[PDB]
This record gives sequence, C-alpha cells and structure tokens, in this order.
Amino acid sequence: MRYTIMVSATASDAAPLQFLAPYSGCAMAEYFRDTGKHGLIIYDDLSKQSVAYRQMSLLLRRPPGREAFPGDVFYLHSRLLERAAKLSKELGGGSLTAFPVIETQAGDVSAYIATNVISITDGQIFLETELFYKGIRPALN
Amino acid sequence: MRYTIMVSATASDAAPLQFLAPYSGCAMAEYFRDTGKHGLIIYDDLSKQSVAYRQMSLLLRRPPGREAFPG
Amino acid sequence: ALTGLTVAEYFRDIEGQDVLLFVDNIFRFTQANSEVSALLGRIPSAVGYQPTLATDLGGLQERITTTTKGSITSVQAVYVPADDLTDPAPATTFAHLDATTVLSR
Amino acid sequence: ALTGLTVAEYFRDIEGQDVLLFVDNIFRFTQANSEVSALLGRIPSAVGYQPTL
Amino acid sequence: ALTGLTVAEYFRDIEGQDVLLFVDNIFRFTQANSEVSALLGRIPSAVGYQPTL
Amino acid sequence: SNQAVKQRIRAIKNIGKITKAMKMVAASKMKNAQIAVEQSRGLVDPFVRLFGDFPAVNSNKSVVVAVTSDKGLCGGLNSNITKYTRATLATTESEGKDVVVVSIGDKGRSQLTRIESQRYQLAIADTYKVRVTFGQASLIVEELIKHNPQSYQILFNKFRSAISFKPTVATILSPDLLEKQLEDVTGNSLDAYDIEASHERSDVLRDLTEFHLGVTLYNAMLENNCSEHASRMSAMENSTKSAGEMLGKLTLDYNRKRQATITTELIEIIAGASALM
Amino acid sequence: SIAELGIYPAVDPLDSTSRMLNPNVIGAEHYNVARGVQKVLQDYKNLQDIIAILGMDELSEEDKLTVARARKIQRFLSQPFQVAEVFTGTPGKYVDLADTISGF
Repeated sequence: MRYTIMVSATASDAAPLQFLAPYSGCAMAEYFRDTGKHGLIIYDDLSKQSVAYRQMSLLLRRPPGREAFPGDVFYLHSRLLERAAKLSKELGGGSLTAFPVIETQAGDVSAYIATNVISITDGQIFLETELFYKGIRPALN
Repeated sequence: MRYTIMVSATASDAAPLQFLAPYSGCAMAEYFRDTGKHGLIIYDDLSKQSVAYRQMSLLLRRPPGREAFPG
Repeated sequence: ALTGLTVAEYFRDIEGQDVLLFVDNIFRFTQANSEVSALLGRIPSAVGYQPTLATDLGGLQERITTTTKGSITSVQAVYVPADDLTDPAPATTFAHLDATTVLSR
Repeated sequence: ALTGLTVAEYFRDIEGQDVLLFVDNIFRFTQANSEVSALLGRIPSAVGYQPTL
Repeated sequence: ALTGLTVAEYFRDIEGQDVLLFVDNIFRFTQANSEVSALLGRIPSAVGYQPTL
Repeated sequence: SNQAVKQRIRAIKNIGKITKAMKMVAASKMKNAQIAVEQSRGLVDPFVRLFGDFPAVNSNKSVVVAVTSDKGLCGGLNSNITKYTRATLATTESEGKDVVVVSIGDKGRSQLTRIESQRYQLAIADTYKVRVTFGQASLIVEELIKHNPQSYQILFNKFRSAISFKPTVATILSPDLLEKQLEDVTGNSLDAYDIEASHERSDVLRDLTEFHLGVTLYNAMLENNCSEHASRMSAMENSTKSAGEMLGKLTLDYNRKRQATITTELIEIIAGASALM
Repeated sequence: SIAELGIYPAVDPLDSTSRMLNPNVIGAEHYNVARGVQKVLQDYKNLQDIIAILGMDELSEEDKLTVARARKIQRFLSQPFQVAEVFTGTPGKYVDLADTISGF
C-alpha cells in the first residue's frame, strides 16, 4: 500500500459511482503515465461496471440491446481501456498497464461483455474452473 | 433481355424504393397477365423488402411487433 | 428482508452480538423487488429482472457484515430458477455467498 | 469510414487508378450509428440496432 | 369468419336445422386482429399477438 | 431452433442412458464368460507341448482363421486382428503357397474381403448367440478338414485381463504330411512316445491334430467372446462419458438460448409499449 | 472452433464463399479441387457426432478413409503468415496458386 491506490465502489454504492470508479481510478494512474513514471491498474470486475451502467441506461429509458445492455456498452470499456498506453519519448515515455477482470458464467467467453473486452484488450489470461478444482492454481488455460 | 424486365432497387436506394419495387415489378408483370400473355415475376430478396418496410415503419412511429416488424 | 435485518442490526450494533439472520428464499426477495420495479414502470434488464438487480441485492447483503461491535451471519435459502446457475437471480446472489450448505435427499 | 472512401474515391474517379481500401471493422460503423440512434429519438429495430441499419 | 358464421347461425336458429360450417384457417382470424391491434392503440402481448387474443 | 436443441438434449440424454445399459449388460456377460475361458484354457496346452508351436512353417496350403465378433460395437477389436491377419498372410507368403481365408463372426467377413478378396472361402457367423460349445467348434473344425491344408492359422484375441487383449496366432500342423516333418529333428521328436492306439502313429496323429484343432478353435472363440464383452464394456464407458459431456455442453447452450429468448421477447414488448406510451 | 484447434488462418471452409468460385472464371480443375475439398470436409462434418460418442473404430472403411483425408486437408489449409513470425517464430509462406491446386 506504499505504492497502491485503492478506489472502491462497493455493492451498496450507487450505480453511477460504480460506473465512475474505473474512470476515477484510471485518472489517478494516468498521473504516473503522464509524468514519465509507470502505473498498474486493476479494474476488478468490469463485469460489474457493465451492470452498473446497464442500470443507469435502463433507468434513463434508453433502448437495450444484447442481454439488455446499451448500445454503447462497448464504448464504455473502449474509452477506458484505451487510456492504458505506452507513451513516446517526446511525451515522457511513461506507461499504464491495465488488468481488466471479467467474470464469466459457465466458461462462456462468447458472452457480450466478455467478447467486447477481448476485442479491446491486447492479451487474455483465461482462468479455467476445471483446472481450479483439480488443484492447479493459478488455473491458467 | 428481349423478354426480361429488370426492376432494380439496390441497397443505396431509399427504403421506400425497395419497399415499392416488388409492387412496381409486379405491376409491370401484370401487363402480361392481363393481356393474355404469361409472366414470370421473381422477387429476389423478399426478405430485404420487409427489412426496408420495417425501417420505413419504425420511423413513421408505427409500433413494432415481433423482430420489430410491423403488424 | 430489510425488517429482519433491522431487528438483527440492533443485536449487532447495540447489544454487540453475533447474530444469525435467516432469509428464507432470498430468490423471493429478488422476485418481489422485480415486481415492484415493474409496477413503477421501469424497463427490465436481462432475463426479466429489475435493472437494479445487483444493487437491490447489494443493498440487502452489504448490511450483513462483521463490524467492530458484532456481526450478522446470514443463512439464506437459495432457489435456482429453471435449474440454471447462470440465471441472474442466483448468479448475483452467488457473488455474496461465502459458503453453501447443500442438503440432499 | 466515409472519410476513408473519399480519399479512395478520389484516386478512383479523378486519378482513375486501381486502389486498395482496407477497412478494419466496418462493423464499428454500424455499431457507432446504433449508439447515436438511441438518442436521435427512434424506435429500435431488431436486437437493439437502429431501424435504418 | 363472423359473416360466415351468421349465415350458419341463421340456418341453426331461424330454420332450425343441422348446419355444417367449414372454416379454413381460423388462425387468420387471430392474425388479422393482430395486424391492426398495434394501430388500434394496444400495447403488444406475447409472441406478437394482441392482448385480446 | 430453440426447440432444435431441446430435442437434441433429450436424444443425447437417452444415448447416455442406453449406452449405460449396454455397458452393464456387457459387464454381466463378461463376468460369466470369464469363468469359461480359464476352464477352456487348460486343454490347449497339452497339445502345444506335444506338438510344439511352429507358426512360420513352409506349408504349401494353409487355412487362416481370423475369429472376430458378431456385433460391431466392440471398439477396435475386429479390425485389430485383420491388421494382424494381413501381417501374417504377408509373412507366410514367401514361397507361393495356397491360402484359404475363413472368418468367424459377421465383423470378420465384412473386413476381410476389404483386404483379401479372392482367397476368402468360408464365413462362420452367429456363433455367439446362445453360447459357444465344443460340439459347435468341432463342426467348425470339420469344414477346415474339408480343405486339406498343411497347416492352420487361428487369429484371436486372448483375454489376459479386462484391459489387455493380446492378439494370438495359433498354429496346427496337419498330421502325416507336415506335423511329424517339423518333428524330424535328430531322428524324430515323436519317436520317444510309445503309441498305445489301435492303429498306426500316422493315424493316431490324424485323430490328434483334429482334436488339437477343435480345442484351439473352441478356446479361440471363447477367449474372443469375452475379449469382446470387455471391449464392449469400455467402448460404452467412453460413450456414456462422451454423451454426458455432450449433454453438458448442450444444456448450457440451451440455457443461454433460454435466457436470450426471454430478453428478446421482453425488449420487443417494451419497444412496442414505448412506441404507444 | 477452428482456431481453438490451432488451425490458422481460422477460415471456415464451409462458410467462405466467392463469386469467383465458378468454373468459367477460375478454370475447370481449380474449381473441381475446391469443390472436392469442400465435399470431404462436409462429409467429415456430418460424421462428427457419431465419432464423438461412438468413436473412430465404428465407422465404415469408406468413412474412415475420408475422416483421415479431411483431417489432412484441415491441417493443410493452415499456413504460417509472414506477419505472425513475431509471436510464433515459424517463418511465413507465400504459397503460389498453382502450388495449392496441385497440392490439394
């Protein structure tokens, strides 16, 4: 915690606070990216930022799409995870590394929010549930 | 081509033109039915006409039904 | 389910005890909140639940914690609709559960 | 995607030569019009897309 | 279907006899009601049908 | 479509219950056929110490027998020995000899004419229907002495355990033209025996290799019958398992299509109520 | 489903269509190799469920000839790309059109 910021928007918080906390956290870590330093960010459960943003859109009477998600639920994570960059030497050379976390349901990586972030992020660390109960931990597929 | 009419409302055309082109083509083909000759009308992508008719009807604010198609 | 919490939150915050709250069928708490959001005209989310499914459950379940004065421990009976664990009413409920006790015939 | 064609349409119509147009994810043209069309006051089409897809 | 039934209800009531009524595609009676019911100001029921199905 | 997986689910749910029944009938058949293999295994070995075991002999006529199963859901048993049947009918054939090919079981004729079409002569089948007896194997032996070869080759799967079934080649030399000639090693190896028959040694050997042929045929098709029930007990252990994993992936995909159907039907009801209200 | 088998480019050969796949356009023997490859891959696609639950050892010999041929043309449709050398290590291969017709 000497190097960690913790931006928490829990389950009891209002849905616009859970929608915002990935952006509030990424602005805090972009301080280190922009001043030449290096940053790590973990948005644990971007699966739950989507449900907070689906709640705001459906309470705004906005027309829903795949799995009742708004049409801009791609852009929600898209403009968030594009801010994790590696800057040039003329901009400082700082970097921000993102680790978004998506919870699937039955290993379904072809879900809507899951496939959205797979087309945003560079890599993918798929953690398998059958390897996890066989004691293989970290249960990396 | 000496026996064929080609009625062509392509994808760049307005949705009312693709909605009406099956009827425009049938009315041309109904000239041969009504004068004792024989016609053969082929409505290629009648699925794409109903997509144009759904578009034209959701914008006229007529309320959608199953797969957002009109009643 | 909020009324049963408040009786249990007194025994935690004022009496300073370890309390057992039994929510009999947490699924019927979900589906009764899904009914009142439909009566208030709100547009339902996926499979038919309220748009505030995670924050209605989260508003209930986050009052069941250990504070510095005592704790509420909650034993909640879990109904699984259509024998589908990926349904949003158990899949949001399972985010909060710390243990399951399966009673089999 | 329309700015990209206008560069490519100039070389086709005016310069009159063979060009290659690589458009990475022309779906993102369709998805972007579907985000705007929720706010342009339209009844949504099938699975949530704009009526003029 | 209501016109074809009235012709048979006359033979049943006024002439008092055993009538046969063959109705081909009674599905279309319900289908044609649903083709107008959205324009009659009714919010849709299930599979596409009118609430008064 | 969403019923196309609902009908596919109940189909694979019954395959995994049918092939769990076929596995347990094959396990009950294998336990009471195992008690007959060892009682048949005894009579085989006084002949192979009296007549030796000479598989690669210079015969001029042979009858090769590949004894297989009748039913074909046993899983890589009946084609395993036709791999070995061509492995011996290319090993013996270095001298231009005659070969008559005989198969026991319907899965043998259906796979021997695929490799060996012209020297195939006889097909025995429906052997295993009630049980395998010695009187049945004696008649099957007798039409192998209708042809008068210099040798016989029997190809069967020997029931070692419920896991291993090593394919065996069993060889019977026919009596006074080739059996004693392979025994002509420093005089004769058969001269030590004092023949207490009624007629001569060349005539007791006729009765003895026919008895040797009927015993190693009865044991061949009794070893192979329960090497088939053990192979059917594991071919339906991979089937009940694979149709339970297929049913697992099919109920998960139905439940995605179940949930996506309720959201689709609901969004179309909200979009139609919002167009009016 | 093709990419998880490791076949790259993960092209579905029974979903990829062209208007150039026409015997008057590409030629007679190019068109026949292409339709011949798609017939072996479709026949193996029809055998996938019975191979899944009964196994390889229960098909006909005529069937398990095409299972082994379609498993060969499934792998042979894959190819190392010259732009994938940075994360795969295998050098890329520009296959000529005559080399893939007579190869297939």
